[PDB]
Amino acid sequence: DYQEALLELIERLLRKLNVDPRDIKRIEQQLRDLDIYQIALLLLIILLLRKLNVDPRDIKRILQQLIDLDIYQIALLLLIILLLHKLNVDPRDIKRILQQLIDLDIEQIAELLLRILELRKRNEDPRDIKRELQQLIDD
Repeated sequence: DYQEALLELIERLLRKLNVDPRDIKRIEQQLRDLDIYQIALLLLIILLLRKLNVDPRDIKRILQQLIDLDIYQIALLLLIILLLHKLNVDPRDIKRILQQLIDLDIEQIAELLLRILELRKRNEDPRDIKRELQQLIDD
């Protein structure tokens, strides 16, 4: 069962992040209702936040918000935060940006990702890409 295997990796990561076991149980229960694409993408986002040294309680809170999104939203968010890390955006800023993106609808997120990619292709400076993304989010 590939879903169960992926769920066990998530449970292991949450334990290594000192997430309260009571919260792990409630999270695991919610994850068991998602499809395998959502579960795998959520695993990746956890791995990325862990790589950025995001505080465990913040990872837990962010995960709980992401569990309510569909595969398309979760995937596009992963790509955005991967690009922001590549551009050396401070993890504290990536965290705050991710919290804002979660409330946006899928069309806006897809448009933002395209915009970031367009600007990268145009050789725009990392700080300019961050500032423009932050401005488009506030809009």
